[PDB]
Amino acid sequence: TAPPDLRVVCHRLASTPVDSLPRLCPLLINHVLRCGGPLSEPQTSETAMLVHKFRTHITSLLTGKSPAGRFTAVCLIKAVIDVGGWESLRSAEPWIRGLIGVLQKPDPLSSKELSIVTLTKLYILLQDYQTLIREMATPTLPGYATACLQLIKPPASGRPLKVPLNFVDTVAWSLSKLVVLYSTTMRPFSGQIKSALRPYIAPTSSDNVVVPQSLKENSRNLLILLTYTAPKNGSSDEWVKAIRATILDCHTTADQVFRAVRESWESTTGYHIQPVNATGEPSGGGDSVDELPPWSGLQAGAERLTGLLEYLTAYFNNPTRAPVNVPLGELLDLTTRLTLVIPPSLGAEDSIETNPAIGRDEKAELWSALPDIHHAVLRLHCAIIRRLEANAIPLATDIIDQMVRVSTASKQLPSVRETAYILAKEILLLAGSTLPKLTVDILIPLIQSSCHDILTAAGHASTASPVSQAASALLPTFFTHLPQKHLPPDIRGLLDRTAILSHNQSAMLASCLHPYRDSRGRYYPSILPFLVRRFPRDESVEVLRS
Amino acid sequence: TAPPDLRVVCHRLASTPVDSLPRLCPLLINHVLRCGGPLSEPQTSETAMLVHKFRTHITSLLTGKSPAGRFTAVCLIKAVIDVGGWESLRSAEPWIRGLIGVLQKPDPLSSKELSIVTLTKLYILLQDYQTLIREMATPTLPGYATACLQLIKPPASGRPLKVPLNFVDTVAWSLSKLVVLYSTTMRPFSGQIKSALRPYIAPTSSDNVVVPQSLKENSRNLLILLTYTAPKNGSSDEWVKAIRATILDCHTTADQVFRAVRESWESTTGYHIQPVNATGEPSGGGDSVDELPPWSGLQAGAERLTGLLEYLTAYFNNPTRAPVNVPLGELLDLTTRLTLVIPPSLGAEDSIETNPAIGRDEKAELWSALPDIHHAVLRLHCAIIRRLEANAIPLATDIIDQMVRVSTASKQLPSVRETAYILAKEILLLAGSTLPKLTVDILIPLIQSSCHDILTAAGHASTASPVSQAASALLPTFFTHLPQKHLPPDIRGLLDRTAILSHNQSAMLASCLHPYRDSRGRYYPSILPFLVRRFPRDESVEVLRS
Amino acid sequence: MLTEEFVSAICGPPLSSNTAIAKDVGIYCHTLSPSYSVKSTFKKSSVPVNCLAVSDTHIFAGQHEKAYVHVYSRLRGNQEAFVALPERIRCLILIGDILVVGTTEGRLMLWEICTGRLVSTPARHVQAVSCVAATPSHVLTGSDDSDIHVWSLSQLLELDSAAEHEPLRTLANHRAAITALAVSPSDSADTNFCVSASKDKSCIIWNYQTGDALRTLIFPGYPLCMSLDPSSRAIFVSCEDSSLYVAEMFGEKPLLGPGSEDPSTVVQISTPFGATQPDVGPASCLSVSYDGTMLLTGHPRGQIMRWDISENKSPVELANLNAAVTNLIFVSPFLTSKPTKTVNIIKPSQAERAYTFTAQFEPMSFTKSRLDSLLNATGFPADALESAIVAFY
Amino acid sequence: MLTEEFVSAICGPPLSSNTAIAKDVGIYCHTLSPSYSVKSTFKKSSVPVNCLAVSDTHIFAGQHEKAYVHVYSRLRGNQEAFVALPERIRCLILIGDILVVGTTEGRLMLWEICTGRLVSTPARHVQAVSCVAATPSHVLTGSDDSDIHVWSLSQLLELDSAAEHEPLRTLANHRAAITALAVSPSDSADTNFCVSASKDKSCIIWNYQTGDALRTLIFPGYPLCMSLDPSSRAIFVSCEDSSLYVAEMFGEKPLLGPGSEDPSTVVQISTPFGATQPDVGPASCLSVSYDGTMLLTGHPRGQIMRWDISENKSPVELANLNAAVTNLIFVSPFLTSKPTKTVNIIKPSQAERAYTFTAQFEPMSFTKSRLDSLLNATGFPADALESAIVAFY
Repeated sequence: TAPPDLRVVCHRLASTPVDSLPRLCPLLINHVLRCGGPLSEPQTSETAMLVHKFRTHITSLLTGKSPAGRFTAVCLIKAVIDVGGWESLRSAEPWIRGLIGVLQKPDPLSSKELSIVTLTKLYILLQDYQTLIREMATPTLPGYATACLQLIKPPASGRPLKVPLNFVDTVAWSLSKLVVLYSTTMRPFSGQIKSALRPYIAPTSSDNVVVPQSLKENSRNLLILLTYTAPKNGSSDEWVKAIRATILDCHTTADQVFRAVRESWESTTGYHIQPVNATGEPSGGGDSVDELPPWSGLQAGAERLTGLLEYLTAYFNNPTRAPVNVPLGELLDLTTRLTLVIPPSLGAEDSIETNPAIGRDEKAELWSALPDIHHAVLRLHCAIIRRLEANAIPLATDIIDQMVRVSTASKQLPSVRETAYILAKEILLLAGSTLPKLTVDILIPLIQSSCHDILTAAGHASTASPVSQAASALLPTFFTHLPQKHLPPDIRGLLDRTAILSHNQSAMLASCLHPYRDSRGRYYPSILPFLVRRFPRDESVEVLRS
Repeated sequence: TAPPDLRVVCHRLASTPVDSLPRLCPLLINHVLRCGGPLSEPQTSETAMLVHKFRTHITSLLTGKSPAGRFTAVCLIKAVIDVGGWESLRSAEPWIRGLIGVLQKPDPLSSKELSIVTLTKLYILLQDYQTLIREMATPTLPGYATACLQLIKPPASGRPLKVPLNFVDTVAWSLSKLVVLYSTTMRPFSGQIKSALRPYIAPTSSDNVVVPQSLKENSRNLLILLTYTAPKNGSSDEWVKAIRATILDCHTTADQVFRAVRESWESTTGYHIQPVNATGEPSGGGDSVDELPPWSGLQAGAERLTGLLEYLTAYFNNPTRAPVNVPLGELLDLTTRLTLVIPPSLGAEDSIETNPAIGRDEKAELWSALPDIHHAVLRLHCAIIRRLEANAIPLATDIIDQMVRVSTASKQLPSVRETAYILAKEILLLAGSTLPKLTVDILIPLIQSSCHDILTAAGHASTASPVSQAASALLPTFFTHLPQKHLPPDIRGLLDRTAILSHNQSAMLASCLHPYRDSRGRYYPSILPFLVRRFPRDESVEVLRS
Repeated sequence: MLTEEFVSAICGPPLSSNTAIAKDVGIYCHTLSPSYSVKSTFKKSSVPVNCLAVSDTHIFAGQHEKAYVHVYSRLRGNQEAFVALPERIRCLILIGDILVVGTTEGRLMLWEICTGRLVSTPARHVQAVSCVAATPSHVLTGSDDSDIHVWSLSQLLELDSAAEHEPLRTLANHRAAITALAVSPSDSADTNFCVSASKDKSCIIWNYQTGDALRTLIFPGYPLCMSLDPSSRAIFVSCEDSSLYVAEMFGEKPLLGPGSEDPSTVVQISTPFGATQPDVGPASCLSVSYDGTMLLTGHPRGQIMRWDISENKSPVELANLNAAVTNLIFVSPFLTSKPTKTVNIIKPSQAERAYTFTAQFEPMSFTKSRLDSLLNATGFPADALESAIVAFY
Repeated sequence: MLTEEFVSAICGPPLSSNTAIAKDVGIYCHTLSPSYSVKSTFKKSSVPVNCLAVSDTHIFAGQHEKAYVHVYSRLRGNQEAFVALPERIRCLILIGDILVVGTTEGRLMLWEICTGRLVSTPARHVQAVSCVAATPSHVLTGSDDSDIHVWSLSQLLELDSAAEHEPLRTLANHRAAITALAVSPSDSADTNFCVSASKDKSCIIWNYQTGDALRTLIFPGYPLCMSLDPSSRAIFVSCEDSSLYVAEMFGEKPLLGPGSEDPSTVVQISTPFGATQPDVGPASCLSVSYDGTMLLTGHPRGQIMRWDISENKSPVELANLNAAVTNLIFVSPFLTSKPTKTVNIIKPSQAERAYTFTAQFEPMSFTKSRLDSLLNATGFPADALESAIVAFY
């Protein structure tokens, strides 16, 4: 006798009209995920008969002309490939051709997105078995890539995108997996993918279109992962050339951004700031393949610089096929150049050296636009730390100096402060324990700001805030990974009060495990009573009770 | 001199065309969030002049006929009320009338949603000051409620809903806050809100419309929070009557669901199972106000029972204005009745007593539909535990018996297992430490299943799964909050191996702090070397190093 | 950096006439930190030792030679209820929302404040239950028969049982009436301990789930009232000789731990932390503040005296209540979050009814949505705003 | 429940002829658990003691009386590189992706495997650096001048520093050449300790960041090689008298902790855990398995001996390599997750260039999207499927 789930599936597939099937898709998916075992059996028992009729119904739903039926078949194929295994993968070939045909046919775009996800899952699952790669993936894949590139190609000369940018995000997400898996098959399409993904790498205000963040992230991911398709093992060279071109593009945009301010910065690597015309607004970019789309205006230039910095972040986010040379010195010099330019404090506008030919409005726009560039620089430093781990220790002093200068210049923005807290946690986790006294002294205002934000959120000096959560995460690190001997007693008392009033178990525990010894050589009292009173039965106090 | 941000805001608002302003909204919002201080100043300096021009331009954008201008004004009003404080709140009255006018005008629905969010934030912020409540909130609020109820009212006799269900979700979310804040003003609209939210409480397959989960959750939340508007302090009585009516509705649907199975259950409270006609499919519901919409079919009845159980969960999720009587005995009897009916294992179909007049297909559909009802029961138990905390201790034995019976009946379903793990963690956190031997013995297969799921995810016996994450969270609780003396040595060894191979710090730490002593009266070796080798510098081992 | 408050209770007749104190008041509420003051008073109460329990909403008071419990509302500021119990009360405490009551007959009852159940155990103790302590998992009752019975909360509280209840364990190394009971905040089997004192001038630290006796201490006078420090590192003990004693369990020689001696050995504590002049009298109630640096004692002659544990200075008298002070309960300065609130109590009724729970449900943000993230964010989030602009065009 | 592997290294000429062992092999790879076997061998290597470092991808070997480092690839299975260093090498270890090398001249260098930098310190040690141990924050070098210099990694590794480097501290209580160095996994200032051994038959446990000497131990023979247990609870010490000694830091009387004596007092370890017959010889290299239950020793006569720490039985001989065994390094059975993989090394060049880092970036799921949640879920998630059906109609 068959399991109840399979015969329920057969009866509901036979009885239901095709147009109401998408509404019954959740229960059908639940039932077919339940009966994975009958489909896993290699192909008379009633179970095998019902499995054969079920697969016949799936094929008839897929091949038949009904958008509701095609949608239902897409969902059923996804669930069946999820639960069946090798036996379903053996017969998935007419299903693969059917899903590509669904993408070719004019259907609702959610059905196309689900077909894209199902085909991506099919290729990832077919990667295990080489014979099925030869039979299925290699012939069907160029047609799928052509069908996707047909959708996301911009006919911008005649008309704008009939495909929404979320669907472009979906296609870029699928191709990001497939360039990693099948490099040689996806190699002919790289020139088309680059031209399709050119506008979404660093959008500006002059582009006059709103680009979703996920579209930019997946566009950058796909252009970085396109180095896998480089012929004759040229992946690393293409990666190095691309990242160095991005660094040079950052520098050239930074020239036109910092036209208003005389720059004392001189390059370690050997970059030279070209003369910039004082007449007119800053401008740049171009229609060339190597150049990003043109921009005009100081805010658009700041947006382009921020997008280029996010592209450099996405370089460290994505993996590489072969070992690559990472120009840490060039990135360090670039970030030093961008962080050296700081906006004046109130009443200190005349202190900063500026070109007299620049108008006051451009100066005001530059002072407004600087913290976003600084925030992108700090996020780039965070990604560099996350990828390098212990190899980012030699950059710690320069990243500390940049972070202190940025957080001092833009102290009144909560977002810059939050990014500074997130960066400072990783900095102290790497190289905070062995810092000299002067580094601790310049780090002191950041500790004061973080404690003030935590106490403001707790209301002891209110609702939770992302800057408050970042500072609360930073708070145990000030005890664990900072030299207590370099801290003044006022800072330690502020840290202890912040830990107590914040009810932070980790910070209170870290203050208990790292006592502070002052000049008189006698330890201050521990905050253990507060920790045991607030968290009596927690696991950390249980470890203390060992 | 003015701050740069405010002058940039004024220049960009003056120069930009109105239709391109929604694309410039993110930078405008960032700049106006930057200059909160000039707007916070109580109202010649250039700062005050630019603030006055900025507010005048916001008012001109809002009152003028431009959907892009109205959208931009909505965003600017939200940010200005966020950063200005009392000085913006005292003048937000033409802004409040303008936002209600935006809701009345035919505009894009995202602008309407943003106006709804902005008006909700305005009312929540106006709640602090009583004079502004008398001047602003009380007159303007019935118009806003009428404008929302005009949108979400179904003209189902004439046409289906012109408004998408996500917008109905938005309106229900806003009214959920406003019934809590302003009970007396929102009191006349409760009869309309109930009629509008009737279809979304327990949708079935017979309704032939797909209801988003957030719509059901916020509909249940709003109908529970509508008890705040009860006159003459009648909130608690309405709450008790509503929850008891829901329990009776669960029982009446359970009769028509379990018509196929002879039930040995007898009620503690005094409910009696009415005779059910064996002929035809099960059916129920009605068009009455007290009754939920009609259903027909066993799967639709199971969906109705699941929706009613989720409604009972939402009862414990939402707060109450006054102390209420919670019928824990009736809910316990109802859950006992639903969990007593279990589907047979393979080869044991004839063991379960069934009515001979029922067809075999209906029996198959019932066996398929039982695990979802059981999962809803377990989620109801989780919500009851979460709300009651230590007051749920008397129900612990019955919830343990129900959980063991459900997880044994539906062992092959990962979702039922995941919900059982989540319930078991809370059960053991409440009353696991003092369990008798027989309860531990019946809990043993759940421990075996959780360890098997963790080891399958780790691959030592693969990608992370929600059932795997639930079992990994449950894993330290088996050491901390379960009697180790009642566990057999095989179960303890399996737990230790699972903790080691899972690389879970918390379970290894808990096994270190809770040693196992066998019948031979000497302790097993600890797993501390694995913990120190895998996590050398973590904080818990640092506490161990005290 | 904080304000700290405590609740006092007096008993008996007023000691001195013409002192201008109110004769009707029996319960006071004070502010210990920053400066001494009195917030509010409660009238018509006479509470013996160990019969006062304080929650965030209610104060429960056991009456002298009288089976009633007076329940006062801290929110409204008046007396809420006159609860009647079957037998006269020697001691009562409050765990969660359950009042645990010992009697002269030796019975134990648990009265659930919200549901109105009165779970009454058989009289396992031969004589009066003198002290009660509780955990989330166990309830420990010390009586006049020198037996400390350890009971499971889960077996007592659970519903469908009609059989008689039994204790899990009995700790009977004491040979006289149990005067005090204090329990460590740990509920784990290995790391927990309970500290008990008896009339035979003996104080035993037990592992109550295993039943073993970890440590034995001997005092020159029998212990009246006891309290552990918030770190669970020290014990403060008042005695009949008008003195306060401190015991460091992790000091030079640890009482408990790797450096401790054999559990069969006996440690004698003879150095007083402080002494009290006999016109003030031996301290009848003993409480420790939240920080643990500073301590409070109540005396039968009316004086409430503050001791500096860290400074080790002489005690200073806060006020003279002109009546025998029996209870001092500290209230935590920080407020905890509990998903329910007990506005009103439910009196115990023996009538058969369905199990009902009565409390006010509190806003706890259990329901989360993306619209809440839109609302609570300053301005609008970038991705949600981008989706809004895409939906607009 | 696991398989465990270790890497051996030999030195000198083959001891016995006609034993049919390969004469050209210098490095072996074995499987200790479940059963003894040999996976692969590496050719043409002669490694003295403390000159072998093993990573997941490469094996670095210092050559006897020769300034070159032979780098072998564990992935490809062959010799990768013949690295040339300025001075002859006494010892080298590997921390992260940095090879830390001590010399006969007393200098210390750090060679970054990925970037090719060679940071060379001034010769602070008067004579040869004999042992090197590492911390993620510090580097400890013991030399023949009895001074253990504690250095900061951050000051050595940083780019723009052109001044000469200096040690943070010098630990000089020893009066002879430092033979061995062990570092506790704790990196905190208060809880860390480093264990050092010298030729004056002394073994000092220090707190190297404070510079204090926590404990002093005296052995009958001077310590050759030392290894700490995985729990950091015991020390295993080999000596010149062909015996192995075990010292428990948290045993009956703790060497470190609350129950310990004064740090100026001296503890003498005189009871051998085991002894070795002199035809086998004293153990020259010492390693502890992942579980810590079993231990491995290498001997100058070729025998690799496995010791049962828990069982305390007689040692058994795994194999005779017919050459003096100088290094045994255990490889962790579980594989750790690292964002970068070092496929190839970069040889140190003194030429001026921009700072470049060379590694292969590994898939780490740093980029997360909702489409990934759609893909990895079995079937489709309920809310995403509901939104799909709404978008369909």
